[PDB]
Amino acid sequence: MKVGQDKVVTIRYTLQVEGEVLDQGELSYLHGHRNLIPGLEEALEGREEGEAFQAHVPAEKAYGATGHPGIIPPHATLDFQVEVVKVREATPEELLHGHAHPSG
Ligand SMILES: C=CC[C@@H]1/C=C(\C)C[C@H](C)C[C@H](OC)[C@H]2O[C@@](O)(C(=O)C(=O)N3CCCC[C@H]3C(=O)O[C@H](/C(C)=C/[C@@H]3CC[C@@H](O)[C@H](OC)C3)[C@H](C)[C@@H](O)CC1=O)[C@H](C)C[C@@H]2OC
Ligand SMILES: [Cl-]
Ligand SMILES: [Zn+2]
Ligand SMILES: [Zn+2]
Repeated sequence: MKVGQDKVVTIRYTLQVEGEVLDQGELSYLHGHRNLIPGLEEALEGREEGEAFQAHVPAEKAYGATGHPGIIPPHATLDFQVEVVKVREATPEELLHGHAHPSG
């Protein structure tokens, strides 16, 4: 099923800024509830389970002028390599809380 509003989505990601890897990992989030930076949620819209893609997110849709000191510099364009690992419906409590819960 496709990534979209009220889906719980699991992604693997690599983050680069100016060709340097800053982070890599995996996470699950509830889509459409401001869990992620808006630029990456936009790029995730309608993606299929199993789909791999790249997203280049301008600072205005990420960490902006401030960045995130210690990780993301000011005015950084974020280059993401993403794999959509899993997509499922959110449970009632996930929807109430506005976040993802583990499955086990
Ligand atoms: C206690 C809470 C910690 C909780 C941490 C986790 C679940 C672990 C999760 C793997 C995050 C990583 O931890 C190793 C690490 O991922 C980064 O390195 C990174 O690659 C990144 O940019 N990602 C992660 C991959 C999805 C896109 C983006 C994101 O949207 O991330 C989201 C994010 C930071 C959004 C902010 C929220 C504040 C807004 O103001 C700001 O708006 C400008 C946008 C993350 C997922 C939050 O939803 C949840 C958290 O924060 C950040 C550079 C710093 C972040 O560590 C903190
Ligand atoms: Cl979440
Ligand atoms: Zn919702
Ligand atoms: Zn909860």
